[PDB]
Amino acid sequence: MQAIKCVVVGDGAVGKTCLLISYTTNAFPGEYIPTVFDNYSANVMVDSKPVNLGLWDTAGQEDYDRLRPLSYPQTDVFLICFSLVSPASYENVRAKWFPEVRHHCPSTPIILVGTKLDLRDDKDTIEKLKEKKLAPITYPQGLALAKEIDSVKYLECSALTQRGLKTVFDEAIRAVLCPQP
Amino acid sequence: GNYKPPPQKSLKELQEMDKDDESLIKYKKTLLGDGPVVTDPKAPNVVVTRLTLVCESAPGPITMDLTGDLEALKKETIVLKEGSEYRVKIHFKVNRDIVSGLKYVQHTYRTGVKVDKATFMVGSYGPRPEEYEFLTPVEEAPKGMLARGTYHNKSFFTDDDKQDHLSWEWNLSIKKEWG
Ligand SMILES: Nc1nc2c(ncn2[C@@H]2O[C@H](COP(=O)(O)OP(=O)(O)O)[C@@H](O)[C@H]2O)c(=O)[nH]1
Ligand SMILES: [Mg+2]
Repeated sequence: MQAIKCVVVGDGAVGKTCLLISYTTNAFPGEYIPTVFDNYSANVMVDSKPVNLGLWDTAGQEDYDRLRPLSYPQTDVFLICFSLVSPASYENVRAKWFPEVRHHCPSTPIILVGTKLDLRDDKDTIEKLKEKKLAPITYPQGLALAKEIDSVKYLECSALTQRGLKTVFDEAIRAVLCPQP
Repeated sequence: GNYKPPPQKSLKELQEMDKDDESLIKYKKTLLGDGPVVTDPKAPNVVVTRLTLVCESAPGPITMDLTGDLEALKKETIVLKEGSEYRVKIHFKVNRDIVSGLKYVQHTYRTGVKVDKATFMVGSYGPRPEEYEFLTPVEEAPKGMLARGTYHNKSFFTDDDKQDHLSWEWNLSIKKEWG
């Protein structure tokens, strides 16, 4: 019936692949993680609506700045990711990802996703960041970035525990089925 | 917000990087493909063959064959009904290298002077024999007796590397009805 293409972008190591593998296989990798997940389509139901969600992972490296955009054409919704325990990936959304996604696709909806939510409360993770004079991204900080890039929705999830993970893909779909002209 | 074109890289450099990474090899096969390096010698890298105006309410087709006589197009008039919804369909072929950020630019004139500028990003595409197609989101034509009239357009296809792939002229007339 309906076809929705979703592309996931963001810094390397933010959890793009694990997010897709965890969601599609229903299990977190935690062993061998390929640099990029292969393209798969999820047959989902969203209130009596038959949706075929095509998922696309991306190589975040600067070396592929020229190749990565080849997957952007015909994209219905983008998931721009940043790790909730990585302020650098958060600022990279401001300096790189949002400008890149908007340059190639000016009208396509964006969903800002905060990854690794399970680590925001992790004592060891928090202490390591504090050593470098850094702190995790709080909900208000993430929501503030979402407003700055005019995203359609701000969501936080964990591919490891799966908290809020399914919600991310349901919202990607609602961003297309219930837009704003 | 800012944005700047990434450094240039040949297809060779892209294929030779991380040559042992199994997932990146598949990634490249999905985006660039594998097998015979097919090219059409004696043809620029981009070649835009035709620009069509998808208008559901319009009687006959309103398209422009870009491989034909450009001088007749420069002198011809395409009629667009005021306030009607439409989408532009582009047909083009990427030949040898990757095209980064191919885009359409248009300079609109009326009474001999420039009154409007408009563009739309087509995207980045890899070289292949088969042509690509592209449709922009639905748009609505101008409405009102102030907007109704004949306009002279200067169009061109460029990219992130500022390479002119095509330039031509045509006329547009916005009227109360298709006639
Ligand atoms: N605690 C935790 N680690 C995660 C989560 N997601 C990915 N990771 C880890 O973060 C690193 C990067 O994961 P990956 O998905 O390959 O990153 P990508 O470069 O953005 O694709 C790996 O060590 C993962 O195990 C998560 O939700 N929670
Ligand atoms: Mg990855």
